[PDB]
Amino acid sequence: HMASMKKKGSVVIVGRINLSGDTAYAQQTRGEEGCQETSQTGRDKNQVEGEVQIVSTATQTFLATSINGVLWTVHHGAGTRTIASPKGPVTQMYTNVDKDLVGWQAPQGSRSLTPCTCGSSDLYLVTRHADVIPVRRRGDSRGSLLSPRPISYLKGSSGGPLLCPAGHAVGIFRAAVSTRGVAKAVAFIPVESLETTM
Ligand SMILES: CC(C)(C)OC(=O)N[C@H]1CCCCC/C=C\[C@@H]2C[C@@]2(C(=O)NS(=O)(=O)C2CC2)NC(=O)[C@@H]2C[C@@H](OC(=O)n3cc4cccc(F)c4c3)CN2C1=O
Ligand SMILES: [Zn+2]
Repeated sequence: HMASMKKKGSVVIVGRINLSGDTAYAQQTRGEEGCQETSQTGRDKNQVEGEVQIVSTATQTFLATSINGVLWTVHHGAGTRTIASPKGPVTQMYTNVDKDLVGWQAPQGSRSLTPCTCGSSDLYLVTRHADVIPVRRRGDSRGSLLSPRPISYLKGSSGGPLLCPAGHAVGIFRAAVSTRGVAKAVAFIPVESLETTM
C-alpha cells in the first residue's frame, strides 16, 4: 500500500581504480556495512579521487568513469538511481536506456578523462581489478581482446573505460561478446555518443 512503499537506494562510490602512478590497482574506500548505510541515506562524506570509481548498489557492483566533468556508468547497473554525495542524493543529469548510459555531475575531487580525438584503433580496457587489457577497435562500438578471457574476468567492470594509447577516453564498457563463456570481444558506448548526450 502507499504508506509502506520503499524507495531504491543510491549508487555509492566504494573505491576507485588507481591509474596515477606506474602501477594500476584497485582501492576500496568503503566497506559493505558503510555502503549499505550510505545507499539508504544518500549522504557520502568520503573523499573522492581519480577517474574511475568502483560503485555499488545494494545488489550490484560495477564501475563509473568521469569524462568532461560527468561521472558516467551503465543503465543496467545504475537504473535511474541517485548517487550518494556529501550533501545528500544527487539526481542523474543524463539517463538514456537506449544507450545503456547514465551520468551524474562528477564528484568534487574526481579527475576527468578527455574524449579521444586520435582516431586510433589500439585501445586498452580497465577492469575493476585494475587489469589493463589491450583491445583492438573493430567498429564503432566493438573491440576484440588480444587475449580472450572467461567472462568471469570481466563481470563487474561495465561502466569502466576504454582508453587510447595517450590515455584519452574512447568509450564506456557495456557488454561482453562471449562464446561458451569466453569473451573474445567487448561492446562499448563510444565517447562521441556521450559527447552528443552532453
Ligand atoms: C549485447 C551482446 C552483444 C548481446 O552481448 C551481451 O549482451 N553480453 C552479455 C554477457 C553477460 C555475461 C557477463 C559478461 C561480463 C561482463 C560485462 C560488461 C558487463 C558487466 O560487467 N555488467 S556488470 O556485472 O557490471 C552489471 C552490474 C552492472 N555487461 C553485462 O553483463 C551486460 C548486461 C546485459 O546487457 C544489457 O543489459 N545491455 C542493454 C544495452 C543497450 C544498448 C547496447 C548494449 F550492448 C546493451 C546491453 C547483458 N550484458 C553482457 O555483457
Ligand atoms: Zn586519444
